[PDB]
Amino acid sequence: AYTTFSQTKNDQLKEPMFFGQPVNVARYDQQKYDIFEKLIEKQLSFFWRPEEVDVSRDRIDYQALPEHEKHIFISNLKYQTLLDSIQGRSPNVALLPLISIPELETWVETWAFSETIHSRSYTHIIRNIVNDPSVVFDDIVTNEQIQKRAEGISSYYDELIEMTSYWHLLGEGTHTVNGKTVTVSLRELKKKLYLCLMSVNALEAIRFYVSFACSFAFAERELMEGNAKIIRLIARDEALHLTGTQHMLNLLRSGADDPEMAEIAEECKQECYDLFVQAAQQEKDWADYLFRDGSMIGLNKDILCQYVEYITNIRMQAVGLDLPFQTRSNPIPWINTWLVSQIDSEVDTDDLSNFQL
Amino acid sequence: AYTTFSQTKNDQLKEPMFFGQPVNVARYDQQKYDIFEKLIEKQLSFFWRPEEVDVSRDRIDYQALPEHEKHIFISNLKYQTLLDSIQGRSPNVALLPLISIPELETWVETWAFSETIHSRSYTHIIRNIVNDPSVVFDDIVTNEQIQKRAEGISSYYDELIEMTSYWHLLGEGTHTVNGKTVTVSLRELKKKLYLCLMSVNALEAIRFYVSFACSFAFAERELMEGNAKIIRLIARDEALHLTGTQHMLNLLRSGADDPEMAEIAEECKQECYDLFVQAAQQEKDWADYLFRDGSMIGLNKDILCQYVEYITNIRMQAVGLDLPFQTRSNPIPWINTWLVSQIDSEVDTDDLSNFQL
Amino acid sequence: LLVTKRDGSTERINLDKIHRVLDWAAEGLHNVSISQVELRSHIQFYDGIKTSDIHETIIKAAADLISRDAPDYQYLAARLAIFHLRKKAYGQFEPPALYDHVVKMVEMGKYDNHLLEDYTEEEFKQMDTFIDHDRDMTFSYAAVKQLEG
Ligand SMILES: Nc1ncnc2c1ncn2[C@H]1C[C@H](O)[C@@H](COP(=O)(O)OP(=O)(O)O)O1
Ligand SMILES: [Mg+2]
Repeated sequence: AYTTFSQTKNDQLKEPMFFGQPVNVARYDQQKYDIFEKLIEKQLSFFWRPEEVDVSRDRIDYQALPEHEKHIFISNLKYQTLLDSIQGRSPNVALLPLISIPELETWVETWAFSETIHSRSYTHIIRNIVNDPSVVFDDIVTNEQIQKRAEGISSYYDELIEMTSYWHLLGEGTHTVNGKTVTVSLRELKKKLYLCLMSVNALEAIRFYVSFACSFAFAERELMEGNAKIIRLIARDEALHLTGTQHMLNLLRSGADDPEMAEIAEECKQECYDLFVQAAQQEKDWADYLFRDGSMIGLNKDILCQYVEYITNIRMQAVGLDLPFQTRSNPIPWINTWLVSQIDSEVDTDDLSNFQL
Repeated sequence: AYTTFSQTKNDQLKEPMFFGQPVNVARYDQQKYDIFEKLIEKQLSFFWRPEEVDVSRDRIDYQALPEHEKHIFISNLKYQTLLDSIQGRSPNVALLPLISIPELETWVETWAFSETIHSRSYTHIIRNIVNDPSVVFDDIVTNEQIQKRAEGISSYYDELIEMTSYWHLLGEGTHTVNGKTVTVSLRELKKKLYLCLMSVNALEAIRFYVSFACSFAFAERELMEGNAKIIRLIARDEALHLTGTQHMLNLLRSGADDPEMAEIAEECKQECYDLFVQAAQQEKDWADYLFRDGSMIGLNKDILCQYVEYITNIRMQAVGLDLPFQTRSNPIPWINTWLVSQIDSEVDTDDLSNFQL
Repeated sequence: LLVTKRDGSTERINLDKIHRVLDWAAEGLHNVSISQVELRSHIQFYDGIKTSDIHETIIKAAADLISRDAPDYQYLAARLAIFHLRKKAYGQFEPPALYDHVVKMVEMGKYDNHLLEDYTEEEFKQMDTFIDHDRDMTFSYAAVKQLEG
């Protein structure tokens, strides 16, 4: 059972990242994996508030857009709002009951908090470009193109929470709950965590960066420039986020943290590959929906789909999965701007006389 | 069962604070209770980092302290580290799976996040006054006077989490789990939530303010002033925190948010009273350990215990509980400084002739 | 909004006409970006903007993207400029017959009249078989600007 303050004195340096003894004392003078302590310090330094960005000029830019470009922008905004809505609560709900080292627990709470600032900034942008924010917000839950991916993304989160609850309440072993048999396998719990982290990695390192292209493509036309400043700040946080999930996945897969986990990583190597591939296809179909009424200067279905294939290869290789797409050059190189932020007169005739013409 | 993104499109303004539909879309253009949105904006504006505080003069001041005053300070520091270690994770773990309105969900994550900075600041202060911080941290778990107090606070947190898991996995009703009968009552879960918030209110509005007296009593003598600067920043956050738990408890107790909750509040009113009185009684016992080796100029066991009885009456009255201690004037009034922010020469003889002697 | 075509007529602005052209000029080339050219053009649309001015802007944009990291922009900007220069002289992309052209040019006083005195129509049509107008696709951008200039 989970305890908010475990009584046992454990060497936090020897605990694993997950499923070990719940953290008791939050200390930051030492780390088992210092990657997370560096991520905390960097995320704390990136602290920003949405109101400190001027977005009032974006209302004029938005109303001047063509009607199909209002669609492109406002759809990418609803999707962003949905993605960082899940990312607001889920890292705390799904990971905190499993973390067993202090530096990683605090990072997840810092990570989740920084997502709530993103959620607030989407509220800032929406209320400053459209007349009724309720129109944008109320459409996010019912919209088919988002809902399809929303329930798919939340499932890996929900299943990890559910299995975690059985693991705390009942413990490991075969149990019986109201005439039905329930088997609680820690190995299956470790498997559902790894698959969830992989899904989160694709969420933050592929899905959101596909969205970043749309937010910044307007900025390359000097349009929606208040939004772009906010999205640029988000991208700086979003780079830290995917690095966290990368180091978790790699520490698990390499067996450094848990010897059993390395085995589990190989059994999932096929599921994770199909997981990333499914995400890329979903974002491609999403691009087909964005430009269905027309394209814009610098961005169409093909350009965006090429970026999907480009960024996917990069992310999957970073977590040790085979590349699903062909090798490709960066189709939107301009996005990298936003994602990473007396003459010496003396003469010697004797020296010249040492010469035969 | 808990879902990180509930499928249902619900009017978040009409949901209750807790146990309603789990939040789906994080919007901040409207609130059911604007107290929490105001708490978010204020907590985000109070954002501070510990390293930006000068604590270098505190190493010399601390090592110059008498042995018994070293004891008072380092013991009050360890207790702070333990309390805000629980508060770092627990509001996220215990409340997030239950919140059903977005402004409260984000506040709880903002609330918990601000606690992680406190945990980091305690590591900052500790590592700047002692030679081996491992000595200070490892004692928190083994020390008898501290570990004992940990179990009292974490129980209300742990019990709420466990019952929350049953309510998500099984739902309300009588069940059988591995030969044992398990009855899951939502009324009992609402009862466990209210009792937990009462304990957190007593933690943040009484227990921590007892500690604040010790940190500032050293500062009134111009000692450990780097610590005091941090503690004053923490106390400014801690004022927002107890305000949050007060508003939650009062909205619940009045039946405004949940009519069923008003009934449950009265059944616990005796448990809550004994809960607060016990907390005040525990901090008195804690004061006995601080001054077991001697007192200091301006603070002893009696002075602090009077403040416990003083501050307890204020907080308990603020949540609709009967006062357990006698009415008393503030025994340390100096603590409030830290918690909140040619003759006119003319003569008229005719006017004088209008006079009878 | 309306653009002004080469032949004076006007039609609804359609960015797909621009994607088509740039996709064509970038085909086969390595490490070039359609999106880069369009965005670096900063092409300011106004009602009635000439379609010829539009093309000259994306030529300049693609020409300034020539770099060590992206050398193949020298051919993207060349293929765009050849396409522009084809329309400037003929009104279309396809060049006319060598004889029909020389006749019109000698008649305009832009060529030397000896061309018709020394070569017959049967000989001119035989040299039109020597011509490979696809060799215009082997120039670099600097080459095309020296031709135009
Ligand atoms: N309706 C439209 N809107 C915007 N650009 C257009 C357009 N039609 C053509 N273009 C672009 C495509 C070419 O790169 C450029 C001129 O090329 P062209 O084919 O010689 O001109 P046109 O089609 O006007 O005769 O203008
Ligand atoms: Mg044309």
